[PDB]
Amino acid sequence: KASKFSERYEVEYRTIAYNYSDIYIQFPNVSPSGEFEMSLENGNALAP
Amino acid sequence: MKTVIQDTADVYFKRKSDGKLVFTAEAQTASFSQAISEEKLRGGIGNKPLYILKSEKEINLTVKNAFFDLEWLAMTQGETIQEETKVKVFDREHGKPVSDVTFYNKKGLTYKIAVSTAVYQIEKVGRRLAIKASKFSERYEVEYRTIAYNPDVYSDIYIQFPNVSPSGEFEMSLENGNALAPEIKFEALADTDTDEMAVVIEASRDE
Amino acid sequence: MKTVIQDTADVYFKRKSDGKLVFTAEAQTASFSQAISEEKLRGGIGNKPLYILKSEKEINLTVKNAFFDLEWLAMTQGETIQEETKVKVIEKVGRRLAIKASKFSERYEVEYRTIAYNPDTEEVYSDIYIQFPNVSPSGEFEMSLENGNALAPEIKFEALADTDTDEMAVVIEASRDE
Amino acid sequence: MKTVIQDTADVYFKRKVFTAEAQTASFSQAISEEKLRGGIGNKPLYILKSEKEINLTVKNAFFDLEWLAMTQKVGRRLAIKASKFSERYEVEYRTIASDIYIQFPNVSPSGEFEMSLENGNALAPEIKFEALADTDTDEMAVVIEA
Amino acid sequence: ADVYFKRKSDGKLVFTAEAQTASFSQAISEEKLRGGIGNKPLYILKSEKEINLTVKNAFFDLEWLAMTQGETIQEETKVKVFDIEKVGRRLAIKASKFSERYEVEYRTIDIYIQFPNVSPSGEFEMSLENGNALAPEIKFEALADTDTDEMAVVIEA
Amino acid sequence: MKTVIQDTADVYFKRKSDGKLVFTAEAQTASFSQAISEEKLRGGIGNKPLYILKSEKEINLTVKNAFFDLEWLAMTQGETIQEETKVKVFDREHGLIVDDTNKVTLKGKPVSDVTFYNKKGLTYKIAVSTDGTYTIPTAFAAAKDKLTAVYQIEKVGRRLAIKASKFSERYEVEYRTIAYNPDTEEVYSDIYIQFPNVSPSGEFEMSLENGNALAPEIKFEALADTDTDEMAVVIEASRDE
Amino acid sequence: MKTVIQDTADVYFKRKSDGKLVFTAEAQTASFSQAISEEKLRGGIGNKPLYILKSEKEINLTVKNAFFDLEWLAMTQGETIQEETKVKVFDREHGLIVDDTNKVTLKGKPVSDVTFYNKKGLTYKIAVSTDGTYTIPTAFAAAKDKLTAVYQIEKVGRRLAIKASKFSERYEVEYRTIAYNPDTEEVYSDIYIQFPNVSPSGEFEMSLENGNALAPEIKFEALADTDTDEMAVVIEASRDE
Amino acid sequence: MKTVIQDTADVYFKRKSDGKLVFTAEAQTASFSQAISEEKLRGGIGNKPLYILKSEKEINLTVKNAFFDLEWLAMTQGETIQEETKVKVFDREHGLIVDDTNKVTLKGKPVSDVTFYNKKGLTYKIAVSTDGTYTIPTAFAAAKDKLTAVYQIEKVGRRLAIKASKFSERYEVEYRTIAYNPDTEEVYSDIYIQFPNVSPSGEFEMSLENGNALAPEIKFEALADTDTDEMAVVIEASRDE
Amino acid sequence: MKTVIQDTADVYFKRKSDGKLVFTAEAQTASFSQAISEEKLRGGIGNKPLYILKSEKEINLTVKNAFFDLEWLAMTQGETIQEETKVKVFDREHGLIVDDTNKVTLKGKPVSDVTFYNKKGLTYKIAVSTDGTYTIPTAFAAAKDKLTAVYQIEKVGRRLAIKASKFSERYEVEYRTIAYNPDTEEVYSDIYIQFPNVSPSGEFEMSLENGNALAPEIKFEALADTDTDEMAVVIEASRDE
Amino acid sequence: MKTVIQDTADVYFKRKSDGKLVFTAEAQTASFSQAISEEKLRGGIGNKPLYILKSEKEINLTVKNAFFDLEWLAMTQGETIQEETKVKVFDREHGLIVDDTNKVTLKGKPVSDVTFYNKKGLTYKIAVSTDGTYTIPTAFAAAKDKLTAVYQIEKVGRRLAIKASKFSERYEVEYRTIAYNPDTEEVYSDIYIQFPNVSPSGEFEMSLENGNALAPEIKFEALADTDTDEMAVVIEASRDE
Repeated sequence: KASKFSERYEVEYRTIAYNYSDIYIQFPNVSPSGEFEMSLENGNALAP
Repeated sequence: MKTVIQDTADVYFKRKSDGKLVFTAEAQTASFSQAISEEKLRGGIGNKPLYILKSEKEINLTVKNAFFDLEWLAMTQGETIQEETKVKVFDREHGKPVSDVTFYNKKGLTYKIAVSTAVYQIEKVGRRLAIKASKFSERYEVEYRTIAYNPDVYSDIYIQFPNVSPSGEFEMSLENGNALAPEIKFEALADTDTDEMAVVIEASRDE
Repeated sequence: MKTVIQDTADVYFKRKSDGKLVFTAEAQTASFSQAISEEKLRGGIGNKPLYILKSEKEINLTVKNAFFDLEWLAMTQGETIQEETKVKVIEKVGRRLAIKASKFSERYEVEYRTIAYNPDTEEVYSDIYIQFPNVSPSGEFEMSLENGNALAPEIKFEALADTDTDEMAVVIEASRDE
Repeated sequence: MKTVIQDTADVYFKRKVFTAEAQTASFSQAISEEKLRGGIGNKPLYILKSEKEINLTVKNAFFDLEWLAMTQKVGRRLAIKASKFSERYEVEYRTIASDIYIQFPNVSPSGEFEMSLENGNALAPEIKFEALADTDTDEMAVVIEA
Repeated sequence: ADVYFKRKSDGKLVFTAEAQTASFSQAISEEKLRGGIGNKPLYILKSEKEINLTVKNAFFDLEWLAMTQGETIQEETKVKVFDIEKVGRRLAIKASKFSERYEVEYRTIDIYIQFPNVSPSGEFEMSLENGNALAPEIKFEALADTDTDEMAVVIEA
Repeated sequence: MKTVIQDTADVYFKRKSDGKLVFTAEAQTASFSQAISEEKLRGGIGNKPLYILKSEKEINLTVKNAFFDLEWLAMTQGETIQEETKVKVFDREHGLIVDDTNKVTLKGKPVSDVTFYNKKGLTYKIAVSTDGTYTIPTAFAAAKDKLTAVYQIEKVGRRLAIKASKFSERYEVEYRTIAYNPDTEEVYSDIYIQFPNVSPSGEFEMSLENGNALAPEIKFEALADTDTDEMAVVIEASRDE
Repeated sequence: MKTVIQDTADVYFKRKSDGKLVFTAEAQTASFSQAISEEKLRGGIGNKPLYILKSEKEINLTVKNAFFDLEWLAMTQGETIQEETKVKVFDREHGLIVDDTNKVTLKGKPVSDVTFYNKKGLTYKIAVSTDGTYTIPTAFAAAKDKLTAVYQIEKVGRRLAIKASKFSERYEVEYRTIAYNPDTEEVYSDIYIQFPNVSPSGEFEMSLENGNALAPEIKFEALADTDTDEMAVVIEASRDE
Repeated sequence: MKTVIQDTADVYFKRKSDGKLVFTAEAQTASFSQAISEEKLRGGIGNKPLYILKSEKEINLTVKNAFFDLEWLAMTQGETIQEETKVKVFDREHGLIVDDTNKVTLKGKPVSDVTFYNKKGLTYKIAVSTDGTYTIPTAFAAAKDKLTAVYQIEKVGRRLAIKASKFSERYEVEYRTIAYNPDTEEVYSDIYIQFPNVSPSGEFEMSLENGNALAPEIKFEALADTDTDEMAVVIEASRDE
Repeated sequence: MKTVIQDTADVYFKRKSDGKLVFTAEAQTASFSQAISEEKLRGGIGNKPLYILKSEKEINLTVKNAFFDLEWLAMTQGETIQEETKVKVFDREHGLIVDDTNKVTLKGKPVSDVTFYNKKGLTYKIAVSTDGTYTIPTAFAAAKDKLTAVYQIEKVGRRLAIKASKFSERYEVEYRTIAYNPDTEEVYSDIYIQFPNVSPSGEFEMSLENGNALAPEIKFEALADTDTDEMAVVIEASRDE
Repeated sequence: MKTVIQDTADVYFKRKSDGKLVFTAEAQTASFSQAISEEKLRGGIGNKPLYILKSEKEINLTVKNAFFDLEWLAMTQGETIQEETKVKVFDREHGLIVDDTNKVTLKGKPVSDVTFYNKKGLTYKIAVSTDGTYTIPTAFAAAKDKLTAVYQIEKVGRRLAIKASKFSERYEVEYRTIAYNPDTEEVYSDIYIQFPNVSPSGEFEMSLENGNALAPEIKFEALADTDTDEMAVVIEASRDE
């Protein structure tokens, strides 16, 4: 559908110690931007 | 659950003016580029507030074929092929008067020959297409087809593009048989019935 | 018929004023592109569309050569060519040229050559020749000479329909070599 | 006619200097244009005349004080304070191929230069200075061959 | 090269480490004027003449990246962890208090580049995947000292 | 309530002498302007105004449509449309080749005269020939020379004659537009503007240029109603019906 | 120290007839201008200016909001707003199919004649029928054809009338804008501009075609105050008091 | 029938004196405007019944073409364009070097006094001598210095001037454009706009600015025909004949 | 000597009565103009005589600024600045207490707080409501809508008044700009403009748009000197001497 | 023959007083406009327009150059220019530091007065001294404070003044532009336009704006010559000839 959306989301990623205490990355309110690209290939893996 | 696609997508083009469904596709790659355009009205006072306005979405497609045929240029601007029509040609000789034969006087200068390396004309008639600056569009329909192999086949996906409007962007390089891979450009608009431009359909082999 | 065709091209240049047929040899790479313009009327209730108003059809020419030739920059800017001229280099005498603020005051013709085979038997099939109407110079030349790398001169061009036959391009699939 | 290069272009400077060996030398030209709108579409072409922009990209085999200062403990006294680009000069080229000589009358030394301080690689990226037309002969660039 | 920073507001010697790449690419924001006879070009002008600095390192420090954003380091702070609570060092992100001024000097092997009155910038970029390889990059802006009106000098020892 | 509009104005035209309701089209752009003028009387010391006034009001109406209609053009003046009638219009011929017999063949129907123009701008005139072939002196052009011709061709079609002597009748104009709420993003109301007893005024201008439409305009003069003494009415509706 | 202002001013009008302090809305622009009129006096040889009787110092007002409101036009012309007024307005119906019996049904409630148009164009006025089904002439169109209906229906809403009389109400305009200190980056002062004894003149103008900068324009005129003789006044208000 | 048009229009001019139907040109922009005036009779307690009266309808013509034509200049100043005349025109000689003897020569052939401008900038007047070379004082400029010289040279070309003599003769103008079908887009009907009597009017504005064409503008004024008493004629017809 | 200028020029102001040197500042625009008028046709066979009257030659000044200065508008309208003067202003508040109590307790200043507002389309007018920290205003229920409030605030600061007080101050204006040699890219000369015996005008136009700079604008007129009969002087010199 | 131009012509001026020639330099934009008066003849039954009558042509001039100097600034004000004259100009001094002895040293040559401004904005007036040491008041400034000074200085240069009475002289104007071939784009011809017996008019306007040149424009007025009844001639060349 064309737009017709106002739903919010939350994201949370993480990494590890390349400085005992890993960098846990919390995120506040995240609004989708509407940029989804999934290109087909001719012998490569499909990643959304 | 889990699918991976590593094969080209087959397409079928049907003309919505005479019922001509053509181009059973054996392609090599496909394109799906899309974009969205929006506008916003500014506020006042201090830190300007926000007011929403109209927004639009755009979809762009490009089909690359293994083979090359004159129809790939004909369908961009709908014009009948002038098959068995007279042509005007002149090519080197490393038809004398029908070619306006020119002389080569070596070095870098030369002069003309009275019409009674040179240039001669072939006469094979054959197919001919003359491009004119008077053409708008021809109604078509686009439906994709891609089989998803299960990393465990898992599904067969067909992408339909109803209400597609032609938009021609063409570049050519045609000299000898190495690789051409013709490129096409095609635009779509919203449907008048269901207001849809593209759909993704998953399936299964156990049905 | 259905075949793949792409290689180096042979392109002539025909001047309208005099019988000039320069560049009767091979070129490094010759190709051209086509892009049509968009247009929309819009209006009425809200911003609904009413008409399309089809628009122009542009053609751009790309030509490259494996080497540098004096005539290419002689015809990108149509300046008069002089010989046996004393100039400061010490002093040397020879072919002289210069670029002024008003030049390329000429029109030319463009033709293409092709020798292609069938995609299965790999024997010559036809010579699809591309003919062009009167073309106008578009001088955007880029050169890069550092140390024995390459020359690859580049010349742009512009063209459109002719006065009476009003054709902006000619494509012909003929010369069946059988 | 048939030409080939197996050398490196040489650049000469004469203040209105630099008789040495360079590393890279290139330049580009671009002219803007607008399309005249004719009756019923566009039949009358009339490619309009506009600016003939010429830009230079020159870099020597090494980085020195004066080559960088061209754009604008005591030790060597060089610094940048304000507009100091103007220094009347002349550019002459030398490229045997018949030897190809290129000159740019009425140079206006300018510059928007880049640099980098890395863990290696090279130095002195390039010099990008501009030129203008002459008052008398209205010449901006000349190509000389012999 | 080796870079070290000093604060004019308070006496401290920090940032003393080995960097990977450094650049102070500038911008002139030039505009080209017109002398009209066949619209010939004449007397291009420049307006800004402003310099932007770049510096990067292959390590991450809690004190690092705290100059681009305005917030002090908080330690022994109670935070929520989703798998509980954890007590220790922490950092927040804000968009105010752009008032600190630093000093920039690069140890190049000897060319000394003195950069007085450098203004901090909040622009930073990263390119990392899962599992490490952060390598932060720091961007800085330079301003004239306004005493002798020097924003960029080049000195060789 | 503070409301924002987002659309054009619908135009309805009605003529007072009959019950016709032509031009129910959606139009493209509508606008109207109002100005106030008055005069006062002077007096004695200081040239202070005497505060005796003569005030009058007038309102101008402007509309714009993206389309063209013949009756829309005829709306301005007090004249009717004339149906299919024989008329005379000019025509041109291009790409004419003269044979070795200094003659040219014509594929048209000249009624008055045929004149030939050459590449050098020379002009030649000759009467219409029954057989369609014309004699050209060799001085004007030699054999195998390109030529062009211009003549007049009779045509049949509906006719309009703009007159500077006839003007009458009275009209009434109504407006319609949608109003958008700034919070719920929905049409809260709709606004109509009425101009009873509006006199048509002749100020017509259309531009025929290369590209883009013509957008013809018509101006109007509004007079107060003889009964209610009104020229305009502004009514705000609501979605409570 | 000095300051620079980039923000607009909150606009207030208070009626002078009664204690009506209203229009507490935010606009998108505001301005006022001051000009003088010179008459001079011819002198002679060419040094004409000798003595000038300069007078009539006047100040104009301008303000344009980013919202439309039926309340923000009554100051232009002295009148009230009539609510729940039964008014007749036009309407258009589309997609009206005709059966084989050449009849068309209507879902609306017409109060006058109904005009039907065929594919190309034709006027068919018919008196209102209570059944809602109207016969269609054979010459009008054939069966299985789409038609359109236009007629008039009553409506209820807030109606306001405009005349040329009763222009006596006076107002008081007060501005409010914030001043930014040039070298500390916070607010410094609040600037208020007041125009006592301002007379609203009528220069109404609007162009309703889309949502592109509606800007309802209201123009005012300042006049002499009785007991103070001060046309305008500006106030500097620092934030430290 | 209801259509949408956009195009240019070929415009023809035919002098009333002779049969000069020349200028079958392809212009760039053409337009015409019409306006009317009212001389109504209003008053106070008497004279109120105004008895509506119509007069003063004028036709204006605007023709814009993207090309330049000398006979278009001859169009509105009625005057025969004499060819092969002798006219002296100014010219500048640039890049002159001075020898040690301080005697410079000129490539051109001056007919008036020669003026040399140096780097500093001074004005010097000298006579014309048959030797082809001229001296220069040392104080004016030192040896081996560049000089600029300016002088007039007699040249041959066509001549036309503007005198204190107005226009001449009336002309026949006519427009010709096309119409596009709404849903089956194609050239539907040619539109012919005729004028029975028009007169030239002198209003010229050419800004010969580099990078753009001068785009000449010519304004015509129409008038009533003695027999038919017509302002303009509008022709439209489809292509089924 | 030939040169080009591309930048601004500082403005120097001095008073004739006393010796202040106010406004040694900079701006973005500072222009001055000469006005010439008259000239007649005086025809006869359409010929043109001398076409002059040779009088007037007025000089007008126009100076803007990049900052807002109270002394600047005080200077163009010479008056007295009232330091530490009480004034009245309006204010608003948005949200203090839940409205399901019919109890509102406004805070900050209680002087002349009246005329509350409804939240959709009405006027929640409390009429007079002045009371000591009142917490019981009833009016209408309006349970839980927004609240809304309008205040009147007394504050102190600078005060300026505008009136016809017959300004008669005389001034001196000096300019200073930098030239540029079109050959060596250096400032060749410094140009100064002298405007002795200049008086201020009464033109004051400014606007408060959404986002911009104020750029205040006042005009000055230069009168001929009583001794030298000069009003505009151009002086420039190079920095080589 | 059929051609257009897209280039700005060059300008040449000749003083008609005795022999002088002026402004042989390139310009950026040139223009000229031709206009005539308009009347109309009326009569007959029905007030039909029976004839068109208009005369008294007048032609204006316009030229724009991308360069500025006083030599052509004296074009509108024809007078001699005096060189090397003693004038008084202002000076701005910054970076003044006061020692611990509460005294400030001066660098410069003041002529009339020295004024001090503190950092906060307050202004101090002190008498002009010879040594350059000034005892600043303690309240105005203390030890180790940044000060600034402004004082008039003397300079020698070329000055130009505007007299109260006006003065103008007849001049000659010449244009020079080249035409382009219709199809092969060669320079077909050159175009020159001569305006004998013309005089300038005073409407100068220089905008001292930032970021770009002011591009001075000079306004001239054409006049009919009394010798052979002509005042505007345009000449085209022939590159073949």
